[PDB]
Amino acid sequence: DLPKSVDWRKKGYVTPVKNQKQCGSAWAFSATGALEGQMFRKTGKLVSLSEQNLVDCSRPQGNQGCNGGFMARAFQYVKENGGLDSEESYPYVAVDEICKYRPENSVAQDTGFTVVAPGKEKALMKAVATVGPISVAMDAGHSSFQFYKSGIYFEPDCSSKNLDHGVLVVGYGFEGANSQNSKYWLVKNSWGPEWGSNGYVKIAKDKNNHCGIATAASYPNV
Amino acid sequence: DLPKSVDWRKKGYVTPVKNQKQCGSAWAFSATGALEGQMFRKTGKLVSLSEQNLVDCSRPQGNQGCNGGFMARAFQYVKENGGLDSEESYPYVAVDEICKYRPENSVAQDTGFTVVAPGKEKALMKAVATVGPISVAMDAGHSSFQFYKSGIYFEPDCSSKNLDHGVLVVGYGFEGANSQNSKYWLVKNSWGPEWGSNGYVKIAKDKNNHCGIATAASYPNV
Ligand SMILES: [Cl-]
Ligand SMILES: [Cl-]
Repeated sequence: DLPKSVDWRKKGYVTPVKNQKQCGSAWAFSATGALEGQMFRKTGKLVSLSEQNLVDCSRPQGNQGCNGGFMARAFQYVKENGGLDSEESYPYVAVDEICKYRPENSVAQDTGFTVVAPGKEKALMKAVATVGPISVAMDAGHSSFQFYKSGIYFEPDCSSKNLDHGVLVVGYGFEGANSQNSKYWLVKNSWGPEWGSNGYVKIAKDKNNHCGIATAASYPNV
Repeated sequence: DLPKSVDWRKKGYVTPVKNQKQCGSAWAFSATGALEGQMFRKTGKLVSLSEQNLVDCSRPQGNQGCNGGFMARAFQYVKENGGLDSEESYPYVAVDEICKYRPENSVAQDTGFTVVAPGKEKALMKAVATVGPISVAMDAGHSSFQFYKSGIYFEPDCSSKNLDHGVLVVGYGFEGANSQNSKYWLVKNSWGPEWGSNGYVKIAKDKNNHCGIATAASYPNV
């Protein structure tokens, strides 16, 4: 069956933590983080991808740059657009700018995306175990999240339905010796390495889809 | 000529913070951290390596498993053995066990190791700026280290000669406005994320080889 724990950062699928700064673009960081892992699975090369390309160019697909967006609409843009530029060639400035997509600088493609069944944490565990990092949405609107530092995050006021922040599940695990209790999702944030635990947070797992991590998960098909 | 600050975590050289638990294997975590950084430099792939393989198998080279050892004897074993297994293939259980090395699971190799000039922090600063993370030993035998939480660690009773703990220097920097004062070494520990500053500590730099950080530094040759 599935592994008791998974951590794709230990296999080379994940880039160093980034910082979206004062721009509502976490959906773009979540999408590039999922496509970075799928392109690494496919080619063996880890290449940081451009959030700014997504902020500036995916309005036609329904995103609104620094005003918000959705990872599935980003993967739809990369498919429709035929590519996505590297972080190095199309740098992040955290403000809406003119679309400067350059095909010659493209280092990634996708044909669409796969959705995890909504609200199903075991479907998400299977996707994380067999595919690589997965884009998810969560309810991050709490000071307990803003000031998180360590341990398993559990917020009684969390919603599993009304979400406001895109993040990336890079694995799952458990504390202690028993693999079926005190479980958690390993989640990469885009608030810089200085936030949380080196930029990451353990979110309580199999506790009624806490903070909505399994409500709107998806990954690009490469 | 040398950079005023360096942080290899930003360039993809460093795996997540690990936890040796109740086993005197810090020398093994220091060694795998250095070899993870040199293999990434060589291949572009960051892959977690097996501390358990070093604990269980390097007795011939003079290591003593959970009862202590040396990063240099670890690099010697990888050279004599012709390989070192991935953590994924050879998981860590924090106890001394029978060697289970399998060459088919090897993901790393080295031809020996290089020693930094002893006691010379400027030689250590140069190796850190030009090679990547460096294995070092330090005097961690004070309660102030066990309870460290943030800031620049300075322990008046520290020794630079009698060292008892292997750690990994991943960079260096300074607090405040100018580069010449309040300098520190950026150190990755192996006591899990919950210890210290999310598993890391800043040790005073250019304060007379504080805690012995430059006394016994080295890195594998890949
Ligand atoms: Cl979405
Ligand atoms: Cl040593």
